[PDB]
Amino acid sequence: SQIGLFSKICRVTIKTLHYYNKIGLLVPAYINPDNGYRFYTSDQLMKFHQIASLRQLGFTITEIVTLTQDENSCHIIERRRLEIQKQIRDMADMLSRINHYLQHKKKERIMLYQAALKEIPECIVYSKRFIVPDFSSYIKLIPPIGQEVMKANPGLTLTTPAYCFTLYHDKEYKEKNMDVEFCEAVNDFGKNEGNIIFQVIPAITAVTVIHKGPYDSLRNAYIYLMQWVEDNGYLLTNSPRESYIDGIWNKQDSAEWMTEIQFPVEKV
DNA sequence: GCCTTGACCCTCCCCTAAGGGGAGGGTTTAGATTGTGTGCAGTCTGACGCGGCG
DNA sequence: CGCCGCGTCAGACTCGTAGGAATCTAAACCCTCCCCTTAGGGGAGGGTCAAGGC
Ligand code: 118
Repeated sequence: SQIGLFSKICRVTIKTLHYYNKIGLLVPAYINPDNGYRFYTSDQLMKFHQIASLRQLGFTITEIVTLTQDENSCHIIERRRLEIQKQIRDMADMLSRINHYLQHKKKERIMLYQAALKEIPECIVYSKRFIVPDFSSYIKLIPPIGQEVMKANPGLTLTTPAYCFTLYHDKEYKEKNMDVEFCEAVNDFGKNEGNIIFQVIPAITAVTVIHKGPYDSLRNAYIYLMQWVEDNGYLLTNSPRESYIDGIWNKQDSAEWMTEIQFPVEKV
């Protein structure tokens, strides 16, 4: 049986048989020496059936080679099974994210706020945890901290890139009684003089949105991130962070400012 | 200023999985078939070499 | 060997623009080889950017 007849018996392409002969998965029963013509046999079909049976389970080709040439490989079927359930979990996550994306696109004609899930590494910060009378007043006590720390900690170099964020320890929304905590990432440890203390913040997987524009429409992004959290079955594991990437310090226009809100979450 | 130094940065080339697509090359093919197929040309005049007759 | 008619070969003005020539024609197989596909990774080779050190 030539390769054209075998490809019609097997209902597979000829190039598939060429590839399987090249890699050594399915070798023809007899190859004509002068022409090169591959000839196949029923005993090759009995093996192509096994190849197809394994390949329909999503096994990679090299896994199929290992399974059919070397027996007692029950660890490879377990690896493929665990990977299949992991991919199923990831696929359910992706499905929820794309359903949410369509309900939002069908909600507002322009999408102002995309949501991205990113992992934040561990870091060394100096932090001051304090009760703030108003969000407008929160901005006032930060530049005092910025000069005082550089005067009190000489040669202290902030990391690059600059991770300067806020920990919202409030489990509910309020305007005037915010128990907030100002953090700023630094390269190495230091002295803990004053109300400013040093600490490490654990690496977290967090869903983040970057808000461009003034600080009054941030409630939109928070409700959106909360909406994302309720829609996609995540649970808030830690306090939300507020990372100030660009602001009045690089650019004078207040509507081009940008900050990224991070929601530490786990899928539950 | 001349000279190193460590960190960055660029393009370019090759690699990934499982074949698809195509180019460019071989091979045979068993009713019987058995000799091509066009023109075209109104030149003249020298001049040379040769079959054939004497 | 000597001469006569026959076969053959070689020559024949310079400017612009138009300006070529146009028919006829396997198919089904197989092979190898080369490039292609994600979304980038890895490395070689070669440049470049601020630090300073004398
Ligand atoms: C210590 C030192 C600098 C800043 Sb800022 C800032 C950030 C958020 C809100 C208000 C101010 C900063 C600069 C670069 C990158 C990230 C943050 C800052 C710097 C100069 C002038 C005004 C503000 C804060 C603390």
